[PDB]
Amino acid sequence: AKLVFFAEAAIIGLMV
Amino acid sequence: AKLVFFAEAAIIGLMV
Amino acid sequence: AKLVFFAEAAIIGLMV
Amino acid sequence: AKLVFFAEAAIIGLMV
Amino acid sequence: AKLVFFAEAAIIGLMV
Amino acid sequence: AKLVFFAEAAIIGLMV
Repeated sequence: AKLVFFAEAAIIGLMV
Repeated sequence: AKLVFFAEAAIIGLMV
Repeated sequence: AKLVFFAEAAIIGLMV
Repeated sequence: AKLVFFAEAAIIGLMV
Repeated sequence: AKLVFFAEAAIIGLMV
Repeated sequence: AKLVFFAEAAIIGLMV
């Protein structure tokens, strides 16, 4: 899957 | 701060 | 270069 | 925000 | 799991 | 080499 990163603090990597 | 990473999928980076 | 990430687990970041 | 990573060493993650 | 990152170029994140 | 990440914004990954 592709990994998409967000900064929300924490970093969240979510997948496709 | 340092980022500590975990995978559970979601990747989560938490700050120290 | 840009880093493109995938998860297969191993996370793999490839350079563009 | 979304996070974009670059490599040129050291990695840099920039927020969008 | 903990995620451990390596630069080998590519970035490889390996898990515990 | 191992990669360590820091956050202070922007993320920096430094090689060991």
